Amino acid sequence: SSQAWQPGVAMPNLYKMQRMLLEKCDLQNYGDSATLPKGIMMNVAKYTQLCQYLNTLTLAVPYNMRVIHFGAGSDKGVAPGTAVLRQWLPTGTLLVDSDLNDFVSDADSTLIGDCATVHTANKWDLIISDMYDPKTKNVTKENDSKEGFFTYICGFIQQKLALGGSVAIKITEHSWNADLYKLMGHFAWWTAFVTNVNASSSEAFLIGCNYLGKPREQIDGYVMHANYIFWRNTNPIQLSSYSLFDMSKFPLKLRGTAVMSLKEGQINDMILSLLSKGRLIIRENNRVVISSDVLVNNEN
Amino acid sequence: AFAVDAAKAYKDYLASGGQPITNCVKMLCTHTGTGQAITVTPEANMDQESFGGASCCLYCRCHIDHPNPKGFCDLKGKYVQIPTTCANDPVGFTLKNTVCTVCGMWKGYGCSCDQ
Ligand SMILES: C[S@@+](CC[C@H](N)C(=O)[O-])C[C@H]1O[C@@H](n2cnc3c(N)ncnc32)[C@H](O)[C@@H]1O
Ligand SMILES: Cn1c(=O)c2c(ncn2C)n(C)c1=O
Ligand SMILES: [Cl-]
Ligand SMILES: [Zn+2]
Ligand SMILES: [Zn+2]
Repeated sequence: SSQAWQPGVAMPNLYKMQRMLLEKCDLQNYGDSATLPKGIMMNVAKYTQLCQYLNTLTLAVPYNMRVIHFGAGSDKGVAPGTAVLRQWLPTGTLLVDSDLNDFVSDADSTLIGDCATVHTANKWDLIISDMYDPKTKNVTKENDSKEGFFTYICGFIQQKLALGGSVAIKITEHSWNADLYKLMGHFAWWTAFVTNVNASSSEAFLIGCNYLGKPREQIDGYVMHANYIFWRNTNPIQLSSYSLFDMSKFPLKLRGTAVMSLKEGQINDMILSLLSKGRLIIRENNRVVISSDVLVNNEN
Repeated sequence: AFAVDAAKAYKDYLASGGQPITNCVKMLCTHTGTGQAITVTPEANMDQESFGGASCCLYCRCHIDHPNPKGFCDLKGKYVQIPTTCANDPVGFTLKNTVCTVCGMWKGYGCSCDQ
């Protein structure tokens, strides 16, 4: 109803609490397309609505903030999603992006290769992934938890997401991973968010808000994905571009959230409380250094 | 010494009736900004569209060296404001035109420093 003026729809808590079996996703409005503002690309609209939704959460936004964006390339050879993130993020935010295939970017640095080749010395305050392989969408085959770049992402979050940081990871009916849902239980809060411009797709962004580095909650990811699909199957979402027309409050507010370096033994329940509120980031504040492993071959 | 003249090839291509480079990344914004040419966030006014800078740069888009001697790019990582009447060819626009060093507007599309 009133959802049409939101940037999208977040999975209601009651669906998260169910124990559904996985079914096929059947969307009422499947194949319908939203009318986008003149000249505006789908992925600009989609990222704008994601960022508009992220504004309503308790993101930590420190000075010297660091954001990494996987799956940032497009078949057009540009990076629309990166351009939206850099618009949204406070000026000066360090933004790194990456994709399997070459593209031109507004990011401060871009790594081209399989995400599994990417390494960073530093931790990050926000990780965004739009990684997706359309080959996963096989409606004739059983829909099992996928590995591939999802395996990388789970490990990358546990190793390089600062405590207090957040993630938004694109999934679909067939592009999903059970450990990633389980890891959502390691954040203070989580949801699956559907953009209103793409409401007729099984796509969602799995958002983890304020990382705690340990389980607040034990989540069975197979069941949780079945719960997500059940939600999608029983709650048609009206396609809407309405929120794209109000950009007055779009920029993410630079909260200057505190950054502290702390050892695991120093993280007490008062620290955890601050992390949970978007009021603390734990990491060092040294140089951001990245690399991509390159496989060398001589075919002569 | 030989160097490819990409700016000339594109200007010649356009005058020849070639179709302008597409998929320049247009941003959503209020269109109540300053109207300056190249900014760190979208600054289109009601007469302009804002675009991601990299996608409007001929050298970025064609995968060729920038004419800056250090290979710096003026647009990448910034946003470029394009007159709505020229927004069909942002790359041509940024190539052919010049930013006033004083006021930051496009010479002839916002710069009033000569009046
Ligand atoms: C839907 S698209 C990204 C669209 C882009 N975000 C935009 O803003 O327009 C999916 C991307 O995920 C990338 N990617 C997919 N699988 C990957 C993998 N194993 N490793 C690295 N990148 C991958 C694809 O090359 C592809 O560009
Ligand atoms: C989400 N979704 C659908 O909703 C759908 C479909 N085929 C029919 N419908 C309804 N496919 C392939 C699909 O992915
Ligand atoms: Cl730690
Ligand atoms: Zn350039
Ligand atoms: Zn001037």
